Amino acid sequence: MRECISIHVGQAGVQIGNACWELYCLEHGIQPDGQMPDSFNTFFSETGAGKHVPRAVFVDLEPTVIDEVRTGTYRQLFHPEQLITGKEDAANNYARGHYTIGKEIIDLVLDRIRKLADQCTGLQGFLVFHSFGGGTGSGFTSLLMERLSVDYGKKSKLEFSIYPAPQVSTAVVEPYNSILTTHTTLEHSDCAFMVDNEAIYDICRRNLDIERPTYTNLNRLISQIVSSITASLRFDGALNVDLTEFQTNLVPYPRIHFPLATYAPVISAEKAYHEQLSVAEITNACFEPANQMVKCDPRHGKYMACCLLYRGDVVPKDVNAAIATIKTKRSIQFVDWCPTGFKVGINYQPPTVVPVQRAVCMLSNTTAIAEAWARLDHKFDLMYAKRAFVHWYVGEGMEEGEFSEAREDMAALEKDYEEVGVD
Amino acid sequence: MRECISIHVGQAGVQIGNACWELYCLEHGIQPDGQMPDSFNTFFSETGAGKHVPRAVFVDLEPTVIDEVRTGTYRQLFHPEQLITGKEDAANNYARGHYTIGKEIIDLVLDRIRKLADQCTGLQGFLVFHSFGGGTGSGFTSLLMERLSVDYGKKSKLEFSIYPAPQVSTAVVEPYNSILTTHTTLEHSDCAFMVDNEAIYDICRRNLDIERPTYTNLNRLISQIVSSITASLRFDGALNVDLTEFQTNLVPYPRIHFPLATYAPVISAEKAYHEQLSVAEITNACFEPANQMVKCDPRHGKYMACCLLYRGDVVPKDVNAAIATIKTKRSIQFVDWCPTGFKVGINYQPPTVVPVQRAVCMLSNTTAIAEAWARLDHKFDLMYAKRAFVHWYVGEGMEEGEFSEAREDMAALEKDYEEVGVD
Amino acid sequence: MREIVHIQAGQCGNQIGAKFWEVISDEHGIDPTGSYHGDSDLQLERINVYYNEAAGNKYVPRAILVDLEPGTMDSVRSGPFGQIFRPDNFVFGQSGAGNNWAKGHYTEGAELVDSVLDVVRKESESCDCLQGFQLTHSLGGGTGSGMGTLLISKIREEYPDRIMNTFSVVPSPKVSDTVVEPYNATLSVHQLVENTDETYCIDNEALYDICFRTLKLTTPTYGDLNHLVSATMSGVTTCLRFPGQLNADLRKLAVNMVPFPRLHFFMPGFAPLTSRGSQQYRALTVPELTQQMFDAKNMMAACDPRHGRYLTVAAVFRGRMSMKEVDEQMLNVQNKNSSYFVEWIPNNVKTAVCDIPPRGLKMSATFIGNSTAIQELFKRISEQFTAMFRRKAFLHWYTGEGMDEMEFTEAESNMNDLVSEYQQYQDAT
Ligand SMILES: Nc1nc2c(ncn2[C@@H]2O[C@H](COP(=O)(O)CP(=O)(O)OP(=O)(O)O)[C@@H](O)[C@H]2O)c(=O)[nH]1
Ligand SMILES: Nc1nc2c(ncn2[C@@H]2O[C@H](COP(=O)(O)OP(=O)(O)OP(=O)(O)O)[C@@H](O)[C@H]2O)c(=O)[nH]1
Ligand SMILES: Nc1nc2c(ncn2[C@@H]2O[C@H](COP(=O)(O)OP(=O)(O)OP(=O)(O)O)[C@@H](O)[C@H]2O)c(=O)[nH]1
Ligand SMILES: [Mg+2]
Ligand SMILES: [Mg+2]
Ligand SMILES: [Mg+2]
Repeated sequence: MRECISIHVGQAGVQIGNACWELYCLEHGIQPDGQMPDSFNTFFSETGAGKHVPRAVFVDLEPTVIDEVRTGTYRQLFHPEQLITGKEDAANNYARGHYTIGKEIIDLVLDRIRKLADQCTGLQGFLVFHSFGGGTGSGFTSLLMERLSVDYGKKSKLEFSIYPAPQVSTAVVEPYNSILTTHTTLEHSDCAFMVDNEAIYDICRRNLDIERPTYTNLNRLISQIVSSITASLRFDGALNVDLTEFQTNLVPYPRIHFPLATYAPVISAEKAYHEQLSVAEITNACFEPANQMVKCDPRHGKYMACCLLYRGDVVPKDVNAAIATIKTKRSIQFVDWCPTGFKVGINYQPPTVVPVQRAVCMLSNTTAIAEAWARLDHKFDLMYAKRAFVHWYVGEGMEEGEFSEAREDMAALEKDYEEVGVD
Repeated sequence: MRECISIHVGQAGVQIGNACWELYCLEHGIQPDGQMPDSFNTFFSETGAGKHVPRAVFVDLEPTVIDEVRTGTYRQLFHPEQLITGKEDAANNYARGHYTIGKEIIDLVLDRIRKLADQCTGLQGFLVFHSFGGGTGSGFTSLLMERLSVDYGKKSKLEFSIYPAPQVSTAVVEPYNSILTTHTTLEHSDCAFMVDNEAIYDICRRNLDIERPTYTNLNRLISQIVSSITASLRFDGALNVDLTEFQTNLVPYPRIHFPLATYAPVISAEKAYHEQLSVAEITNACFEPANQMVKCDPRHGKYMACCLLYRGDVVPKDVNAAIATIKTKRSIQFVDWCPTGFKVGINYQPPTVVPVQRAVCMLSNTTAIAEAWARLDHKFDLMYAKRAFVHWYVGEGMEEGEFSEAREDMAALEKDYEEVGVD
Repeated sequence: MREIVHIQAGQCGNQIGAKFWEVISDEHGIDPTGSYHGDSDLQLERINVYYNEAAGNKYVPRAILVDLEPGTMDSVRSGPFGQIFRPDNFVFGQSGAGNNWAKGHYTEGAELVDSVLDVVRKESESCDCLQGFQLTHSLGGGTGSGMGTLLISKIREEYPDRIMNTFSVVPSPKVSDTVVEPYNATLSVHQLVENTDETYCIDNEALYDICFRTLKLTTPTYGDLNHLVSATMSGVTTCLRFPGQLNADLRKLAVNMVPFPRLHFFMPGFAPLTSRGSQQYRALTVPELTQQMFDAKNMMAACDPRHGRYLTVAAVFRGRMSMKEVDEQMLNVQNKNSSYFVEWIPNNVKTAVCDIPPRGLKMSATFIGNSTAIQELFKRISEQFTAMFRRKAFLHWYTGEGMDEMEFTEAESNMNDLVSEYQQYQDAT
């Protein structure tokens, strides 16, 4: 009766969704053919025959990666009216994804939403797997979110996004993407989510015993996070926290909606022993700086709000002693005027494995993330100091002052976390 | 006890009838030899031996396409006194079909009607499959309908016709056909039916996964419509709507008798899954502009009356909620002074297949069709501004002012829908 | 006669009633189906007060189950004692309150309230004589906060004489399971102080403590967390359902205890409590049941009676027992803790003796306490309110529902009006 649809924008989001719906089919026992040999209306719908289809929309301006789903192993799962392709990519040009090509096939993707919104009645959240690296994953992202608040307005819109890395950075105009996309995702998204590529590597290198990771394995870490956020809807625990509450819990002021995800425990197969993984053991590893997936030191700021989504085998009194430890420390410290800073969620379902006992997803809306914007503002100034690459965005119809209008917009964003940090 | 005979005029109507009676034999299990290994008197009659013959009359002025029935696979089905051929065609000349050649073999075809009207006693409608493209399908059409209102007058006369396309237009004097035939089919036909070739292509291209259709496949779409209009006579549903009621339901004023047909759901074989095709799902696809078979946008006018002929597996309360949605929308809107604008018909017979669960035929007498006449009036003015091709119609005995008499006749036709549109 | 209609709300309070009606099932021999299997005929003599005897050897729980999402109603009906209820009475919404008080009280509270108030009317018409209404919910969630408090103001508009008791859990002192637990407390404080006749107040942390201090448990489940309140609620009306040497009911407990209508916020107490094997090595008699009550640790609300002053004391016993073994114990303990009480009441110990024990041990006692210790918890809660209010955070949700600061401020002032009055009689002696 309760639903939560998903949209995938750009090439980086599709390869996230290739591992996500790989995991969801293994959750409810679904085959790649939509077949299984109760309450799962959030991510699936039933046909007239005994087949289930995903509530997913795959958009791309280049026809490459969607053919990898249209010819891959997960081929028969998807409705061919969902698989939407373009012809010419934005090709790491935000003005092409926002003005040139994305304005043409915008009619088809938005029409597929209401075709999914017929059978949905408990519409409780949206999923937009979009990166800020590629132009298609960013230029279409701004055009998509404008119509939905015109469409729904009151319904929830969540973005499990990918943060551009401060050191290991692939493309060139990746600093140009973030400042331009700021005005959309601060005025439409109810709670955006930042994940950096860079912190994943040492988690793969040290904690997962494989120094040289693959992008197939980078998606496996985030796919476990997205499932355990939905662990209250898809199942039944003693304390089920639905997605309406998170945007009401984690948001003290309606502009501040940038937490970070933290999955724990992250172990290897050989290190599955030499440990016991009690509920007090693993939550201290959550607040370890080298276990999070965002390159931000949590002891460089203060926590505004914290959330903990447990699964597996959990007794709350045993967690009650675990939370009592973290308030009674000193290197871990909160925003002082928020003394009630925990949101606990327990599900009695084990964390499934993709080819352990319990697992924790930590969601901490903190002030440690605010330094990451300043590391990216420093990138954007010098490339705009030369007026470099202006003839591509202006070459694809964009105002020069639209950079400058969004330039001060980050300063009003940055002064928020600075103001909340002091008493 | 109830009957409905059929007449086929011109070459385009015969190839429609080649697929129609192909379908009817597959309905009641009839072989091509008139053989089957109850109540079907509407389209058939029984011989002394166990053979059934179609109530069809095939007229043509050229001997070509009738030999394709006289030598084809469906050869033994037809009475050779029904198969009527001419010698010289009208050859895309309306004045030849109306004055020159059609005046000679008019005696034979009209004599075959009363030979069929002996065994008929519940005569409830006529079927004239005539196109407006060819001269034989239009010139004979005017001469045929004049005698029948002299013959019967009170009996029903229906025309499942083919509308000439605004862009993909084959012949040259196709604008000359429509203005001349207007005075007959507005003064004899109880309810004419327009079907454009152009909207069929994208239905074949997108919705049927074959970008390059064949005329054998164009006839398959209309043949499903003609069957489900007769789905109340030939069978038994809980709400059987007979053909006397449609001309009384769909006609608010006796000149306005131009609805349009809409078959739905139109799916492909591979897209038979990834769907469930509930009775509320498919009726929204009926009012989709790209699913109808007439190139007219339904959101450019208002609906005067609507009809829905269901078959397959239908519960009316489940349809009662579906009709309640369409009145409670805004982009779909009626003529306001007609608040009772639905005619529902349910048959408990599945839509048969020609080499699914349910099917919908939608008949919507609307004001969106009135722009199609203005697109064809614009064609007819300039070709008459030069006085082009006057020496063929006057070359075959026709008044010049007979164009001009029918010229203002479209203006009195066009001002009807404009007057009904306002309150 | 004097039948009682049961209303639930929230998500915590439903699982308590999912255990509480199991307690009433074996306190009346009621099977999981709905039929009868008891042998003692004292059950059938007063069976009507918590059960409608339906047609054909049936018994249905006179209870109204209310949620705002179909999850918890599915969990009750699938697990134990779900088919015992009436399927007509599973009256629940589809949205979920979103852990917002204003969603449960203004927007979504107005929807399902009409479906409930007929069911309240249908039971109150069907009851021969009506005693009072009882409510089990949360003060931390959304559905337990707004939806339950919206009902009681409509019921006080209906019935002036009928009593009302809420077994509402206090928001937690130190652990913070709810992020907005002041915003679910303070907006719920104002409804409770107006038109609730008596109000039960249970801290979360002491319930963890009593399950760990006396019993010494390792893995306490909510089937054993919330079970202590289920025996507690049964001990309130256990003198009603059975005869005694000194009977009692919900009106006798009200007028004895509550000295002024703004001071009616109570604390429980239960005895005896043992371990699984450490159960015989103790003289489990009246003086052991005497001194097990009056200590600080037995209170399910975490408060020190040493840091406060009592006003009145009720005590409900179960099982057959003598009197001077009780009465002198119920007299002398006022003299050893002499300065902890208040001056202006002689013999503030209300005694109640039923003649039916629990299904189990031979004798049992239920303590109902009233003291000035609870107001010191609210000064933390008023601090927890103002800490999230001196920056004026979390307002745009309530602004999106529509509410001025004065409704927050006067309820905080009315919370301080509770502060100004429990301190007033504490300062007096
Ligand atoms: N002693 C118990 N406390 C509980 C239990 N479940 C939740 N809680 C507490 O109750 C509070 C949450 O309230 P609820 O469980 O009633 C949530 P509710 O349906 O009322 O509203 P929503 O937030 O809209 O879901 C919070 O303080 C929890 O710590 C339980 O089984 N026992
Ligand atoms: N999360 C994630 N990010 C990836 C992966 N592979 C590449 N990326 C990042 O994705 C960004 C590139 O975005 P893309 O989605 O591939 O490009 P696009 O949006 O389709 O736009 P164009 O390809 O420029 O037309 C870079 O920052 C890459 O580091 C992956 O497997 N997972
Ligand atoms: N419905 C339908 N129309 C067709 C088909 N093939 C051609 N047409 C249309 O039919 C029209 C031509 O009419 P015809 O019936 O072939 O010609 P006719 O009436 O016999 O007259 P002449 O051939 O000129 O002597 C044109 O508008 C064609 O586009 C077909 O398979 N189905
Ligand atoms: Mg790409
Ligand atoms: Mg022809
Ligand atoms: Mg709840």
